[PDB]
This record gives sequence, structure tokens and C-alpha cells, in this order.
Amino acid sequence: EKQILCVGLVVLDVISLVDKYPKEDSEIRCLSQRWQRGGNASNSCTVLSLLGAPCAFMGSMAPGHVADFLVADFRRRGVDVSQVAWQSKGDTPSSCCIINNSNGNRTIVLHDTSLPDVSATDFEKVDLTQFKWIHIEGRNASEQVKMLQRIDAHNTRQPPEQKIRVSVEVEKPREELFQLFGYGDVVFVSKDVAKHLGFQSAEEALRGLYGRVRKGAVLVCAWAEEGADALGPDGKLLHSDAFPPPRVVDTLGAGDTFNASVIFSLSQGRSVQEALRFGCQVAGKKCGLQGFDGIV
Amino acid sequence: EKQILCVGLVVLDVISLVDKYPKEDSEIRCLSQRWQRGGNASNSCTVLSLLGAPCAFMGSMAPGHVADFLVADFRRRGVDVSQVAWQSKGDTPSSCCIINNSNGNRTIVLHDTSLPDVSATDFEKVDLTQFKWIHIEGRNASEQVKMLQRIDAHNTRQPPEQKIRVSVEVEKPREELFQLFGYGDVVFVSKDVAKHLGFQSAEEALRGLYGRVRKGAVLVCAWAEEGADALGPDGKLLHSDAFPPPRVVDTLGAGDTFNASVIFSLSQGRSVQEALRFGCQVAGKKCGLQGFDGIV
Repeated sequence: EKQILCVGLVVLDVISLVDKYPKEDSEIRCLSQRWQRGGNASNSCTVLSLLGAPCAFMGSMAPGHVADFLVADFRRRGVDVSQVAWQSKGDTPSSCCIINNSNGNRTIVLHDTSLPDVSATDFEKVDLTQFKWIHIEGRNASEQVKMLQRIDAHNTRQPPEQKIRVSVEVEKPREELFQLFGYGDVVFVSKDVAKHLGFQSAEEALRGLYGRVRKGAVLVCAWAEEGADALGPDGKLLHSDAFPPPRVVDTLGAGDTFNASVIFSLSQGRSVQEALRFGCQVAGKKCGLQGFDGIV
Repeated sequence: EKQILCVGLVVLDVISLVDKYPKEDSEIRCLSQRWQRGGNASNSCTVLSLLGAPCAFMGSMAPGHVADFLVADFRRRGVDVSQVAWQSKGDTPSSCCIINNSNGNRTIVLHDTSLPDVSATDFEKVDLTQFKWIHIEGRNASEQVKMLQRIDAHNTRQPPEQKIRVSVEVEKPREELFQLFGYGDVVFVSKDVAKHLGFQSAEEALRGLYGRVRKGAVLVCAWAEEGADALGPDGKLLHSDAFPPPRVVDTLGAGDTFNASVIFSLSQGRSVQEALRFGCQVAGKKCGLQGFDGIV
């Protein structure tokens, strides 16, 4: 059975919950503390795996303690890591995150050696016959365009039933990523890119950005508590409410859980409306849980 | 040569070395990062190892990756882990440590909650004929006294020449530990404890607290830049100046280096006076060093 590939960043977050932020030069105990693999492409694989869809992660890593921990996690959850671009030097990104018990505050100390990004030449070496869906976390745009072009060229030599579906996320606020909009069957734009572009709601954003997508494509924008919306080539704006959990305990990865869910659903041949709804159910559920496990 | 046994915590410390201490609700970018075996008894075994002294660690660990790292590290250093108390489930202690670059202060967010402690039951299964010196990190006091009494019971049927020497560390400001004083030939008390009880200097700390030890014991107190002092049965107050590094960069475990150096010095039949200086020479140098390698 063909897998879903997710190209993006990975990170080891060490998350600590405390009652009060630590005064310098002190030793205090934790309420809780967990080690969690993260990064957008990385979380989507976590969700795709729990939802029972075979998937693969491709990103940059370097050998070391963190990579070892990260690869172990991937494997345990069944995520394929064969396509990973290993680098000669640097460390795989890691961070320690202290979380305040009442204030909700989050201080992050981050270790990141600027590993070269997955390049077009890295992606040339990936055999595409294994994949049914590919999803690219927008980062180094001009290289990623080459990748998307490579996929486009692949699809032209294939019957429709066997074409690879492609999705793209534009989640950081940078001029360079705009070029991604023109590729992919599904394009995810985040609230924060949307608001930074001056848009005040998911409706405006879709209607404002749709002109930038390849013909036939679908633009999706999830707006947290206000649900999620989408716009297709037929111009009807599809909506889903959010599914707020009784208490929102953890938000880290909710957007990644949204995207993976929409991908999974469209992947299973469901409709955009259905996929929007599904994305919202799963994301809301995750928000009432520590990490990703209890989603399914 | 018989082994020195160290009883207490073992921890996988995630050190992050930063420019300035970070402000709450902010994302600072790390200078360097690493994993270190830590925990008080654990660090003392690292130091005891570097001096060339055979040693063994006893504490609670639990199956998983964290234990794999720590155990591996114990072996890299020759430390005997056969006396360890393996639990069936739960997670081995781990922590997030932030070290300042300029001042060199260390801030610890420890996670030592999961596992049950080394019980007095566990300790009876220890062949006391293997060790010449048993050191106990003061933690679960009421069980630790049982262990100490069992050692006292053992010494009774052994001549002065070949009789196990015992020490205790009182490092946390929790009343529960006050009992431990009456046991052990050498009783380490820290600056963090001394100040909690209202003591201004290392001298007044020893004077006030000596009535608490057993007849003929040695009360030690290290006080960072102000060296370290000691008081025995005779009553002559021995002191030592501090040997500061050319540039203080890492304080994390400096106390655990002092203790270890004093224990070592003493077990090799030197005097309290010489022991102190050695504690200060080595503890000091460890402060100009990122890690424990190079302290001798």
C-alpha cells in the first residue's frame, strides 16, 4: 500500500510543567515533563500514523543523541524515515520548553545549528512510485518549487488513477513562500500568515488568496475557534465549526493535526466538506489531550 | 582495592548553555547543548572515577532509553551499577538545566518524581564486604537511617583496620534530613542548607550544627568563593580557601565534586585539612570547565 510523504522540519522538544517560573540559580521539581518529537511535517506523520495511514517523513537531520531519540520515536509509531537527508555536521534541532502552571507562559531555549534544508537535489533521489500523496512544509521556496515541478512532471506520464496528489502549507509570514501557492492540489494557509497579510477572517483570506493557486486547486485556511474554511474551483465557500474540547489543555500541534486529518480524509476519497469537518473534529480532540496519543 | 559506594539519585540532565538568563515568555537561541549523567550520588561517581578510585552507584532506575543512556555512560566511566534497584515501570529522572555563560550559575528544573526510592529492603541485598566507604545522598531519610544502622551493625563485628567508613550529604532544606546527622563519620552540609537555618558564614554553620552528629565525627561545609571549613571531635576549626577558575563557566555539580574529592582524599588516609584543600582545588577547576573532564 502506497504511503503519504511529508517533507519538513523535525525537532526534539523537552517540555516541562512548573508551578512558578524558576528564579536563576535554583533547583525545583516538576509537576510533569515529557519528551516530544515535533515540527510540522513531523507531527503530521504522527497523526497520519495514528489514523492508520502508512506515511514517510523526509527532512534534515544530523547524527547524534537527538537524532537517535527522534528516529526511535518515528520507528515505534511506524513512520518511515528512509528518505531523510542526513547531514555531515551540526545537531538535529532540540529545545527545552518551560510551561507555567497558571500563567500559561512558555519560555523556550532553542538549539538549532541551521542544518541545510532538504534541497531539490536531495528530492531528485527520492523514488516517487511509493507515494500517493506528498505534502510540503513551505520553507526554502525556490528549491521546493523545483520539487513540486518534479512531481508535476511525474504525474504527466501517469494515468489519472495513479497521479500523485500534492498539498502545500504556507505557515510562516515570508514573501518568498508566495510562489508555493501556484503548486499543489491542496494549499493550507495559516491564520497567522492570513492576519499578517491584513486579512481579518478565514473568509476574506480565501477570497483574497485564491487567485494565486493553480487551476482546479483547493485553498484551505483553519482559524482555530472559528472553525476552518475552504474554497474550491467552483467558488462555493465551505465551512466547519470548531469542536472545542471541555478544556483546552495543549495546543502544540493542533494545526498540524488539522492538516494531516484533512489530508487523510481526502486521501480516503472523501469530499472537501467532509475533510474540513474531519480536520476540525480531530484537531479539537487533540486540544483536550497532552500530545497526540488519545486522538484515536 | 574495595569500592566506594554512592547511594542516591541519577539523572539525565539536558544542559543548555546560554548568553543571558532568558525572560519569561520569550524564545532565546542556545549557544550549545548536551546531555550529561547527573544527580548527586551519580556525579560523585564520575569524580571518584576520574581520581582513579573504583566505585559503585546505587539508586533507582527504570527500563527505557533514559536508563540506556545513563547506564551506558556509567560503563564508559567504569562505575559498577550492579547494586542498582531496577523498577518495573515509571520513568528514570531527567532534567532541564540552563547554565549562564557569564556568571556560570546553573538553574535546574528536575523531574525525579516517578520512581520509588531505594528502600532499606533493597539495601540488605548488598554485600557490604565489597566496600570500604559508603556514601549516602540524603533523600528518603527514614529508610536511609535503616541502611546506616545496618552498616553500624556490620562494623561492630569488624576490627578498626578493616571497617566501612560512612558519610552523609544533607543538601535539601527539608526537616526530614536532620536525623541523618547522627550517622556517618563524615557529614556534608551545604551552603543552601546552612542559610536556610539562619547561618551567615560557614563557620557559624558548623559551630551550631555540630551537636547533631555522633561522637568523633567530622562536619564539613563548602561555601563557594569563601572556601570550605571543617570541625572534628578535637574542636580545631580547619578551613581552606577557594581555588577559583580563571573564568567561572559551569557550577552544575561543583558541590558534588567537592564531596567526592573529600571522600576520596579521606579514604586514601589523608588528613581532614588536606582533604578540604583538595576539595577546593578540584571543585574550583570543575567550575572553569564545561563538564567533568579535566578536573584532574
